[PDB]
Amino acid sequence: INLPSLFVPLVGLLFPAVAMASLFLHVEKR
Amino acid sequence: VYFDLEDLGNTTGQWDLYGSDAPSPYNSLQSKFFETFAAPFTKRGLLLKFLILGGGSTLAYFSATASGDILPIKKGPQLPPQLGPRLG
Amino acid sequence: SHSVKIYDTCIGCTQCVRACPTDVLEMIPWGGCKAKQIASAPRTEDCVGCKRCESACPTDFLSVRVYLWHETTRSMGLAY
Amino acid sequence: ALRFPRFSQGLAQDPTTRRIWFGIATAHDFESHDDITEGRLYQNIFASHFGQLAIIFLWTSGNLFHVAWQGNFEAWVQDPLHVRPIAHAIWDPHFGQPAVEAFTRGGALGPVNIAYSGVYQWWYTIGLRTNEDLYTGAIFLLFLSFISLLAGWLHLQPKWKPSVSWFKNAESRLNHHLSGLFGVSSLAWAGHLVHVAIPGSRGEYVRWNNFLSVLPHPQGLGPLFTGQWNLYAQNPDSSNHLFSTSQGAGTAILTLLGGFHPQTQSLWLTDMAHHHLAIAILFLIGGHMYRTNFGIGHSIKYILEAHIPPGGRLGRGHKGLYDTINNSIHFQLGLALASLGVITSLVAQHMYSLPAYAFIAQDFTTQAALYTHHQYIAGFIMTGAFAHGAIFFIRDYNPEQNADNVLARMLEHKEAIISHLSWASLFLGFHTLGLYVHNDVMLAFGTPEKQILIEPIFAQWIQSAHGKTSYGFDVLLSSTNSPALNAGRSIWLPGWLNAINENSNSLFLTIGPGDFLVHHAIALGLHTTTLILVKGALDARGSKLMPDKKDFGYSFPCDGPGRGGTCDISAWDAFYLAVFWMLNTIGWVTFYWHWKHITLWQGNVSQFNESSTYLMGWLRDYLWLNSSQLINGYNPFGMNSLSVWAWMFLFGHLVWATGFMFLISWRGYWQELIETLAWAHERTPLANLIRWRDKPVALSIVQARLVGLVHFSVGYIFTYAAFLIASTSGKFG
Amino acid sequence: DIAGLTPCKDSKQFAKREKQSIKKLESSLKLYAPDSAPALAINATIEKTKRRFDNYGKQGLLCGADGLPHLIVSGDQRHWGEFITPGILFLYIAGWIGWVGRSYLIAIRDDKKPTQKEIIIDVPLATRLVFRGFSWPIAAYRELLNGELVAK
Amino acid sequence: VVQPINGDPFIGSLETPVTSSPLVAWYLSNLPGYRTAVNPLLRGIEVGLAHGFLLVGPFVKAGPLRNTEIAGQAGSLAAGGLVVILSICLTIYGISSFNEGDPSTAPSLTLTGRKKQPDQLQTADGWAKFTGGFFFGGISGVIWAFFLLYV
Amino acid sequence: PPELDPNTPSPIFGGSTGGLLRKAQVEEFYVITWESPKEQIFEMPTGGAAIMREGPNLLKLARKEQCLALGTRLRSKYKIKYQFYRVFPSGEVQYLHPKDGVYPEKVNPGRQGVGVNFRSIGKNVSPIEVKFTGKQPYDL
Ligand code: CLA
Ligand code: CLA
Ligand code: CLA
Ligand code: CLA
Ligand code: CLA
Ligand code: CLA
Ligand code: CLA
Ligand SMILES: CC1=C(/C=C/C(C)=C/C=C/C(C)=C/C=C/C=C(C)/C=C/C=C(C)/C=C/C2=C(C)CCCC2(C)C)C(C)(C)CCC1
Ligand code: SF4
Repeated sequence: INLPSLFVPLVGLLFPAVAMASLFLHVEKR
Repeated sequence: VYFDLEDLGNTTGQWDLYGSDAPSPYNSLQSKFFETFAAPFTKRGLLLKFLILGGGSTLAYFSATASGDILPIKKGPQLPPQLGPRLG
Repeated sequence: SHSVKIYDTCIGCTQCVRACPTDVLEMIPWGGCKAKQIASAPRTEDCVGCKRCESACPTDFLSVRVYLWHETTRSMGLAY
Repeated sequence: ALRFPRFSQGLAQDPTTRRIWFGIATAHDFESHDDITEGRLYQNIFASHFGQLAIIFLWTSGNLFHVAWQGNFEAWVQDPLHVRPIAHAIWDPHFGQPAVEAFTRGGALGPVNIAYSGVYQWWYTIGLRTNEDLYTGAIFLLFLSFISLLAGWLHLQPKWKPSVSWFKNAESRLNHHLSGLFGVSSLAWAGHLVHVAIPGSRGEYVRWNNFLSVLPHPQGLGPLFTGQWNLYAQNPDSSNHLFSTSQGAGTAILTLLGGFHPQTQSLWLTDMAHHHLAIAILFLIGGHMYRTNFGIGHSIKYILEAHIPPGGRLGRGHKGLYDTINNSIHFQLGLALASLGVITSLVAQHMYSLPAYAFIAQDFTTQAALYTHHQYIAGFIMTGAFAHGAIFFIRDYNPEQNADNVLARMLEHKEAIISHLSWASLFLGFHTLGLYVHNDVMLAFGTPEKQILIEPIFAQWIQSAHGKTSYGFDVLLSSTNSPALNAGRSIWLPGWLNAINENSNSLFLTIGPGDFLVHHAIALGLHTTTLILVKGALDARGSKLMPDKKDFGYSFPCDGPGRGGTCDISAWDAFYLAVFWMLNTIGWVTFYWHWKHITLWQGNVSQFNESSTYLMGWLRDYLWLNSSQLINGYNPFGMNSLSVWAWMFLFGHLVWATGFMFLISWRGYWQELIETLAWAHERTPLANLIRWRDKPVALSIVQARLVGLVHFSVGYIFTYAAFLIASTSGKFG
Repeated sequence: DIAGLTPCKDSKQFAKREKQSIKKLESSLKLYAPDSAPALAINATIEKTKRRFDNYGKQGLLCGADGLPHLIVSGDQRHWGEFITPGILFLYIAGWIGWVGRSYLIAIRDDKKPTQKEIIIDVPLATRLVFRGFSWPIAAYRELLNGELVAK
Repeated sequence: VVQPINGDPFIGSLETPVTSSPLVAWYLSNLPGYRTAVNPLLRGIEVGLAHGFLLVGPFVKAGPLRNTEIAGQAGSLAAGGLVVILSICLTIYGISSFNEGDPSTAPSLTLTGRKKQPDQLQTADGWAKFTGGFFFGGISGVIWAFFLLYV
Repeated sequence: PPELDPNTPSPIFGGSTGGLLRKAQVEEFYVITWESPKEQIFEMPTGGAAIMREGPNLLKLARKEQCLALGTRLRSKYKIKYQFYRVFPSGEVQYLHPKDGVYPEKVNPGRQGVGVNFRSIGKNVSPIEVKFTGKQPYDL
């Protein structure tokens, strides 16, 4: 539990948010 | 006559619908408070570094220390587990 | 912008020009058919690609052909 | 060429949301990027294969890692028939306490998922025993994942970019792939079976630290080099051998016994070692066929050119085919997908009936998932094989350099080909459906003895030729004095005849009328799916309704409402249509596999033999009967470990049904609707302030066919997998 | 026997099925007066059930473990009534229909407006062609031998 | 009653008692988002104040701990968490929409048609200061509701 | 010599939700003009009925196709002549139709061929012959 409680929110909340924000700026750039 | 080449802004209706240029109606000293306390969050590049990392660390802390009284997934199983269908 | 092309089997009957909803096409003088005219596509940036023109064309194998291509706000027919 | 789709300025300049969608969808069609060359095309593909290898290795590495870290492999290997194998831990903060309890299974200390992939049986059979064994395996695959990315990157650097001429050296790649990729790998795999896997099965522990000091066979390599090869078969494991113990353990390393290890119900390791050694020798010899740098060998081009029947019935035979194939990557991938699709089905058919992995035969849910997983993979792969045949015909086919050869002659008589597939599909559909409907009516009217119930005599006669005695046909290996029976009596036939006549395994199951009907259903599906696909490929260049279709490419929305209407006229649309038929076909084959096995496992094949000859039987005694535990995985009274599958079961129904929206309603309806939302957004205060950077537009015609197809396929698969797993695991067959 | 089956005339499950079926109808039979129309009708079904089961037994049909007849279509000469024979009859009739159908399209193909006899049947013409079907094997084989059946 | 918008019948809108009435036009021109000549930073502070204060309600009273004693604290953290994520949406919206030199894309005309200075909210820095005020305002507004409800 | 564009009156219309949107302020828009012999009701291409004025008539529209649709209806039903233009946000005007003063249905000298291929369609090359060139078969 000491690691799943770290990686599950990281890969399921932080990484997708950081990825979705990254891709939003690349696709919108000109 | 709603067409004019010298005023293409009125021909296409580029009007501010409800924008009022009336001066600030706020407590002007509270303004000096809001203008100097909320100031470091007014750089979008730094704020994005802040919200991304601050939220990531905070989300990690709350989830790493969440007690069993809050999360059934950290409290864990309490009953004795039942066997499998083929004596599994 | 979509590509529109005319082939020399065209009999110059004008039916595609009349069908076109954005004035892409016109008749131009030609010596190749009895009607002595052929179609032409000088304004394909307004072409939306409805293919009303192909529907109009009488030639066995279309004399006017529309190749849908790069989309713009004109080809996509957007009013916004 | 300045925003998102850097490879398509045509799309970069699209002002609508369409730009983002198509940028994603076309990223891997290298041939259609701005300013591709032949060289860049090969080089991108080549590096893309290294990335695909890297993902495959990375994926296997995680599976190993998660089993070692969170699974019960070490308890499974000590009692393989009484431990549900664990896939990985679950950590979901949405769970309530009753979900935490229900999913806590195996010997685990928390909620876990049970693995239906069969990796425990696989890894155990080949020698893995300890969590450490698994860890260093994962690390090694992680290293291979990294190396694969290094070479991928490397070969995209100008110093290391391979030339087109190298990618087209066909003779050299074949020699190396046959003798090396196939042969040496098979030879080496036999080396692993002999050195690690077989000692493991005899209760010995051979690892890198000690394998140099232990003999695989007491006589060493002496017998190998003297030709006294029989010594290696001498003292085989007892038919009472207990797997992973020395009880009844022999010393043979290479055998030809046929049949099954009686306790594990899977093939003999010493048979599988002999098999990999034998085919290796054949691959190693075969990989010397083609000419390279040494002045011997064949020219594939010359071989093709020579194979033209004198008499002219194939026109110019195979002339030109070397460069037609060697210059078209869609041709190559078509052959690759076609061949891999056949052998993926072969894998599914052969693994359920001749399992290689100890204690997988009795893991019923695993056998069900494995068969179903490969038959669906095989189906998709087969549709791709024809889709790239179509793409070959449009992008790559040169009529003049193929003039009058066997490939051009296919186009010349496409109407003959297509209309006979049409005829064969019509025959099979009318009669198969007609026969089931007749039987249903007979059941409806209380007169089942008026069914039409044709015996699958041809297949039963084949089972008898194989030695099965169920039918009294007494042929070949079922005879008493056939030379076929006499020649193999001394070798593999004792173990084979035993297995084939044991009616509680899956080797050549007994078949009656129910097996007849659904096999013609299956032949209907194969014939109709290929009809769509062959018609799609052969008309891709042109039809009478669109004689210049090749000028429009593989996928285009249509050709407009003139000439009577032309929706779904492209070769891409024929593929799209065929996926429904492939999903139909695999559905029929997997329904059949599952229902035949679940009634086998339950001890009453007669439920299938009788209820399968009419379609109400399938609906009621297969789907409805076997849904009762699944739909109660949660109910107003609580939930249990079947809760996930009950939820995914409905999830699958929902995704599938959402697909219907994109498939039935078409674009123009939605574009006009979106316009009123553009208006509404630009007239709503506060929201006025916010503006989109991409103009909202309804999806493209083709896009919606795809999105609908994907929803349909996804829900199709998730619905059936949830049902398959829950129904089988809720009782263990 | 063939395919491990046994003759329906010797099959115990076949006999059981007839018995369970008659018992089912008799449960309904006992509701009605013996002269009544339903009694006669249910009795008519019962006799037909009995005729059917004896008929399948006397025709040589093989039965499976299920007690149901299973057809042997392999060619075996004891079972030509289960496929070969009704099949020859089907092909004879099917070819008759198709040969007559082609005769009519050919008869009208050179007419002025041919689609007019395709939506409004020229019944007199059809009564004259309907019996060309009797000999379609000979007529179709003859048009083949002299280039009339297929176009080049 | 129902007139063409600003007398132009070919602009894609109408002027109705809902779009432009004396009370409607007053309340909409008094919201912090339509204060076109005032500081965008102080707009966002009032916006964040009002929203973060509103967000505490639904999270606490409907969350998975709504019927426990850990209710007020969790939904408040969930309320601030919703403000954190929204501030990223506001930020990336500005990074993508406005550049460091572009002028305001706001209307430079009025309802009567005279030239005024555009709302600098619609600029890179004007947006950066607005979302900075929302974040500061939203966090303190979450706390202010958390202060009045469970302290 | 293309027509001019002043500030003529527009038809009588109560307004609708079908008219110009932000695209007109920022991209382009269109204006069609015409002369009618009398006041009369006609259907607006954006929905509803309007009354055209006798004599000069100006109408702003969001798309070119809306202009041609209204104009096509002016010739058929009302037998009046029409022109239209593309207006940019810089005030720049661009005459569009009828291009050379003559409707494109009727042949007119001075027009140069655009997009004419001097072959039958079925003579386009195969895609393989224009692969790795930037051309499609219909471009040669
Ligand atoms: C190879 C595929 C793979 C897959 C599908 C999973 C799946 C999972 N892992 Mg796992 N893991 C893997 C490899 C994998 N693992 C490897 C190689 C390691 C060692 C480095 C770990 C170490 C690890 C830990 C420590 C934990 C998980 C956990 C989990 C679970 C939650 C997701 C998560 O936190 O990921 C964590 C992911 C990582 C730590 C990253 C390592 C994996 C590689 C480097 C990234 C893969 C990228 C991916 C393939 C992109 C492909 C798409 C691309 C084409 C665009 C989930 C079941 C959690 C769990 O058990 O939940 C209960 C958890 O706590 N994983
Ligand atoms: C796969 C990743 C993932 C993970 C790890 C979570 C995790 C969680 N979800 Mg969930 N969720 C997900 C995906 C995920 N979600 C998706 C895809 C959906 C849409 C279908 C949802 C929809 C959903 C709903 C509708 C709800 C949850 C809720 C929850 C929380 C329930 C635990 C609890 O009882 O405490 C409850 C905890 C609180 C009330 C307060 C916790 C305060 C948080 C942890 C502080 C966050 C700080 C940080 C700044 C946030 C920004 C991070 C950013 C950088 C990425 C938990 C944090 C519940 C919830 O949080 O209640 C509001 C809830 O109601 N989820
Ligand atoms: C001995 C020399 C040698 C070897 C070992 C290889 C090996 C390979 N080459 Mg090759 N290559 C060679 C020489 C060699 N090459 C030469 C000389 C040339 C130039 C003439 C090339 C040019 C070349 C190109 C251009 C490409 C390759 C590619 C590949 C890879 C194919 C993908 C793959 O993993 O297939 C794996 C295949 C097998 C292991 C064979 C088995 C196939 C059957 C159907 C499967 C059997 C399944 C079996 C039952 C498994 C049991 C189940 C399992 C769960 C245990 C593979 C690594 C491709 C690649 O991916 O590049 C990175 C590629 O694009 N090669
Ligand atoms: C060796 C395998 C292989 C390879 C290398 C290729 C290579 C190619 N194919 Mg091909 N194909 C294959 C197998 C293969 N295919 C198979 C198995 C099929 C049957 C489905 C097809 C069917 C097919 C068609 C019909 C088409 C191609 C096309 C293409 C080309 C570009 C594809 C592209 O940009 O899409 C890139 C796609 C993406 C970046 C994302 C796609 C995502 C897919 C569509 C949905 C995934 C759903 C996913 C499971 C969701 C899960 C949900 C979750 C809840 C579980 C490229 C030459 C296209 C082309 O350009 O030809 C002219 C084309 O139209 N292929
Ligand atoms: C209850 C009995 C029954 C019923 C209702 C049907 C109904 C049907 N059958 Mg079937 N059939 C049956 C019994 C039955 N069959 C039996 C017992 C056999 C074994 C002989 C067959 C063998 C059979 C074949 C081989 C074919 C049919 C076909 C058909 C369909 C059209 C046939 C027709 O007359 O069109 C009217 C007739 C024509 C339009 C002329 C062309 C079709 C006929 C059959 C050609 C016959 C002459 C030709 C030389 C013989 C075939 C050569 C070879 C392939 C065997 C129709 C759905 C046809 C089909 O499925 O087409 C897709 C077809 O080809 N049936
Ligand atoms: C259960 C649904 C269903 C059914 C019955 C069919 C049936 C058929 N499809 Mg189809 N299809 C379906 C779903 C279905 N499809 C879906 C979901 C898709 C995806 C878009 C397609 C896409 C598709 C394509 C692309 C192709 C087919 C083809 C075929 C034919 C296959 C050959 C065959 O069986 O001949 C036998 C015919 C039948 C079984 C049809 C029913 C016959 C009826 C029952 C006889 C009626 C007799 C009775 C007197 C009628 C009384 C009615 C009264 C009102 C007068 C057949 C007409 C192929 C084809 O045309 O091959 C020639 C083909 O190319 N289908
Ligand atoms: C003169 C009648 C006639 C004849 C001789 C044939 C003959 C043939 N058809 Mg055709 N067909 C017909 C009518 C006919 N068809 C009609 C009406 C339809 C529309 C439903 C079709 C639709 C059809 C399809 C979709 C296919 C064939 C195919 C075929 C070939 C294989 C046999 C088969 O599949 O039968 C199939 C027969 C049917 C599906 C239905 C036809 C049955 C009708 C009832 C018979 C005609 C009755 C007609 C009204 C008689 C009036 C005569 C009277 C005035 C005297 C063969 C050339 C197949 C092929 O090309 O293989 C190479 C194929 O794929 N046909
Ligand atoms: C369109 C196209 C294409 C495609 C194609 C395809 C997709 C195909 C498929 C195909 C397939 C998919 C097929 C298959 C086949 C199979 C086979 C051919 C098999 C055979 C077999 C055999 C021969 C066997 C035998 C036996 C037995 C049975 C028993 C034991 C012994 C033995 C082994 C002898 C291509 C790419 C070319 C290109 C061009 C175009
Ligand atoms: S329609 Fe066909 S034929 Fe008539 S003018 Fe246009 S192109 Fe030439």
